[PDB]
Amino acid sequence: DSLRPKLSEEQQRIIAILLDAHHKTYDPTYSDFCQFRPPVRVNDGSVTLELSQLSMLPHLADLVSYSIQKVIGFAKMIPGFRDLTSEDQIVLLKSSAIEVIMLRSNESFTMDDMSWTCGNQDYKYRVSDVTKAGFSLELIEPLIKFQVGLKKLNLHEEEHVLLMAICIVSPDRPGVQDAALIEAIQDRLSNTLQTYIRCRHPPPGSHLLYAKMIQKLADLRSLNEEHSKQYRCLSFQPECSMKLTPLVLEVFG
Ligand SMILES: C=C1C[C@H](C[C@H](C)[C@H]2CC[C@H]3/C(=C/C=C4/C[C@@H](O)C[C@H](O)C4=C)CCC[C@]23C)OC1=O
Repeated sequence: DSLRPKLSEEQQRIIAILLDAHHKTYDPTYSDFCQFRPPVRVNDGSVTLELSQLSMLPHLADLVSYSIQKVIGFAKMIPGFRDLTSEDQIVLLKSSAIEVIMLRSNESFTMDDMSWTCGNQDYKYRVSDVTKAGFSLELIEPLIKFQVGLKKLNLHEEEHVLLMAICIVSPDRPGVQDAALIEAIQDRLSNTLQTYIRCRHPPPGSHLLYAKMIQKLADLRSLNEEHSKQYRCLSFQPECSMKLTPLVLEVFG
């Protein structure tokens, strides 16, 4: 019964535009990473110790910051995103930033050892490194769970970039002015994704794939909510702002 329409010239161009945007903002080699403040890993195996020193915070905070910059770059390249007001663009970016960081980090995350591998031993990030940055298991364990669930979806790069686009352009963000326009753009992307899936993804990973992708966006809200609680606690630590960046402070604070 179900129709499988072809991708329109506009939909074809949109996937092209997005893929191109991603390749310009995601370094698959991770060759900027050494320019960050060096990672420090102390003896831990204690939340008191974690907050006392916060050895991994300056590095991961630099990574997060770096990523946010790339997300901003990426969002500005989304078809229609430039049509929104500067005020709206900022709101959408700030409230999706952390979600899209988690979302994009999937390219680096490996099921081999349940870590984020960005080359080396220095740039292999485990749960223990994220605790060393002052974040509790209440956020991390379900992040890994989300990361794994997303890996087993086996998304095409075409699907992966369209999802990052849909994440950003969400009309149900707190603070949006022109929610009608944002929804209009999101719809154009959703339909491209729904079309792409139906006529470009082979079974048995094709059936019910869109519904699972929308669900991952709901999990991303939970994590966003959790990150907010944990960043707030983290901020209360004295001389912590210096371990962050002017951009991470503004976007998350
Ligand atoms: C300073 C932090 C750390 C924390 C970030 C959280 C816990 C997660 C989300 C994505 C994770 C990671 C992402 C890894 C990368 C590397 C590469 O894939 C680029 C991508 O943008 C990215 C962030 C690995 C460590 C913990 C991160 C930063 O929030 C903060 O404010």
